[PDB]
Amino acid sequence: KPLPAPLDGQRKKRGGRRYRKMKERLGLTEIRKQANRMSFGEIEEDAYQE
Amino acid sequence: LTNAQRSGLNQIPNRRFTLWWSPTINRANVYVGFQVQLDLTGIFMHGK
Amino acid sequence: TKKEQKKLRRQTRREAQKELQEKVRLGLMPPPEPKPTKVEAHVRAQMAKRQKAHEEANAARKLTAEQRKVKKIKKLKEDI
Amino acid sequence: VNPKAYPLADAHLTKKLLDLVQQSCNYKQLRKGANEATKTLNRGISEFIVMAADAEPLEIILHLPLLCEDKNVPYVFVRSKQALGRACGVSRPVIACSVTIKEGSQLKQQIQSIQQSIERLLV
Amino acid sequence: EDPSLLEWDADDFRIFCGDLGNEVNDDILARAFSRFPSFLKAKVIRDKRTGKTKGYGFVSFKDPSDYVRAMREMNGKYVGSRPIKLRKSMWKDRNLDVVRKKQKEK
Amino acid sequence: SYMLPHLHNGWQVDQAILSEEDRVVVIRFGHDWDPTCMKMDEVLYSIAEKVKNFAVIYLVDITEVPDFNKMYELYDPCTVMFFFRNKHIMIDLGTGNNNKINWAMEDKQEMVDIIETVYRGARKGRGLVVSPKDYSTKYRY
Amino acid sequence: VPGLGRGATGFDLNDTNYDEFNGYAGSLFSSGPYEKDDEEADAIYAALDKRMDERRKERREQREKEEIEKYRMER
RNA sequence: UUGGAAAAGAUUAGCAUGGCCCCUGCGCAAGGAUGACAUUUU
Repeated sequence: KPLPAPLDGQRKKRGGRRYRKMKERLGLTEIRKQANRMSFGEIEEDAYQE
Repeated sequence: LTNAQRSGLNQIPNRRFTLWWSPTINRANVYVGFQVQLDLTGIFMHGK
Repeated sequence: TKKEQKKLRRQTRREAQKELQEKVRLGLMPPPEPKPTKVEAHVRAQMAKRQKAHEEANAARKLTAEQRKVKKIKKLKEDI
Repeated sequence: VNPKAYPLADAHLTKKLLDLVQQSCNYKQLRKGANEATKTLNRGISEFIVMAADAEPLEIILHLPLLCEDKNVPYVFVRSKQALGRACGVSRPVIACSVTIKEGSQLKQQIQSIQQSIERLLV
Repeated sequence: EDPSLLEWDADDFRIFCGDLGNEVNDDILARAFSRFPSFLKAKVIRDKRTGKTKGYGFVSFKDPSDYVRAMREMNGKYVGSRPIKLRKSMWKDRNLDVVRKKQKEK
Repeated sequence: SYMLPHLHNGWQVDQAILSEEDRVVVIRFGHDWDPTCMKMDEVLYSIAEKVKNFAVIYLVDITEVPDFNKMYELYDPCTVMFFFRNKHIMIDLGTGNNNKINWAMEDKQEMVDIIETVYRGARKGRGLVVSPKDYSTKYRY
Repeated sequence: VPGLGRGATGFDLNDTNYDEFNGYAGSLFSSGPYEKDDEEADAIYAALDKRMDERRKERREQREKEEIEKYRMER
């Protein structure tokens, strides 16, 4: 089967209900704080462990 | 998302890196001038 | 088969929702009814309207007084 | 049809037969399949067996008349397996169905009338 | 209250097309919708003192049966140089938002 | 000897560009016996039915169709130009000119992403899109 | 109709035709005046070039025949 | 009140219709058990 034509979404224009479950599957309520951050000044780990 | 969109989404941190180190990368000592002023903006961009 | 009953019902209902939204799209009527004492007093009058419309759709199509009689007759009177 | 398919239900009788088989599918009195009809004939819980004359080869259900003579059960052949299969609530062709006895179920009068009618067909 | 809304109405239905190319479409839109539903009136909003097109346009159709097929077929259809986007006309004038404000408090 | 279709005069090329309303007309301007055009046509053939939902690929001989030589500046062995709805889609590849490809890329995924970029930026309306890679350096290490 | 009938505008000189010595392939002439005396003249000049290549013609053409034969024999 | 000079429309989110199931009511189809002492209306 060929690649689908790369159209974007029309879009999600309605919200809540099904759509919160649609994101609760995979893009759910994350930490949204101190897991997506790097903390500019400090080094919290040992320096080049990565 | 498409392979090209995944490529661009992974080049986003290169954008924030380049914008971060812009005052020392976009100077005239670093790239000898072919000083192109940015359009409708007073920024000169030494080097493409 | 029961899967075909589900498919036939769901496609008849899909064209029913499609033609009701079609009649909204033409603009004949505003859309139907979507569903501290004042707000649920409004929605109490509207759910009274909703239960009343259910009793209206049961009030017509009711086998009034003698359609029961003719259907009991065509049940009991065979084709001798 | 097949001459060994005997007795063969005519159109009015097979309409009543398929409606009774449909009602027995609804009332869970129906066992579809030649092996399940063979089982409910062996267990003696079968009211009557319908079969399909357009089963190729026919002999994969022609043991069922003999079982219906060793169990005293009425048997009758419907014209085609596709109509019988749809009358069992499945889209696949079913060649042999067993309408079975249940505890005082409401189809017993219809089943008795169809039993008296399809024991008139073998004549 | 602009004195120009009264040229389409005969209790007929208006489709709203927007995202249209401002370099053209003055009568291109009429040309495209013309096959559907016999001579009709279709305007394009080109604002004055400039001669520039503001985007959107209003095509008034005779039937809401005609409207559904027209809308479904010409949604995103290449017209002049931008794909048209289609919605239903607002016409939120005085005599309906007075009714809307009266329906707010009820 | 390709399974890709060929256009043999200026009318076939201009009507092949005007034929498509929702797909990128990918046109290779070059000669089939050229090694650069042979590798580029191998890349275009290996993706021709991948990108068929949003592109079409045409080969054009420069000797057979020489009228686009001056306007499109077809002076390199292969050029690959991209059109969408009669508009010539330029691409900032990093090569210095944006109008054509003008070399044979060996990665078929890079050609898929270039066509996909041209499609995304052309349905959005840009006449110039930016390639999702910089082809100024050959990235050999 | 030309390539302008597309509604197009620009934004054999191909590099396959180019060569760093000899310039572009293809001759500038071959049109414009070829006649009686032009044909007799290039008969004379082609005899002169053939005569100049008659110096080593046996050994050169023998070497070229042997080299293309063994080049087709090997690869 | 009067005179006058001057993104090719995005993203995030809530409700409802939609799906499903149970039950109730109505209908459609088939049932089940039972109770009752041609002359005159032009």
